[PDB]
Amino acid sequence: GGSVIVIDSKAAWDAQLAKGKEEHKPIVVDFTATWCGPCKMIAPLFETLSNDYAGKVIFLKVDVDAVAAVAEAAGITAMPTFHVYKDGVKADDLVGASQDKLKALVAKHAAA
Repeated sequence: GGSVIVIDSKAAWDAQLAKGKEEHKPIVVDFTATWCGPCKMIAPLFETLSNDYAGKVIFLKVDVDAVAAVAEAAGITAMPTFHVYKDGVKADDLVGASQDKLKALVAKHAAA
């Protein structure tokens, strides 16, 4: 929902990472699963933040069931896991469903 872009393939993943690098905009990614309780608790905030920061931060969703190869390359072991990507590469991460920590992560990387 919101301004979150759902990733459906490795090809789409690569293309979004490439666009964030060209646009010089940070990317925040939610690695998630619909069987995971904490994922369901935090997804509304991820969506709201995607609206609030639309234009400053790009928001992607990777369902680990839908794109296991992208989940594997990201080294995920618990969910939700949030990654920040800048200039094509992982810059930061945050594991778990803390609302304050997710807000702080987006603000940190949106201030540039």
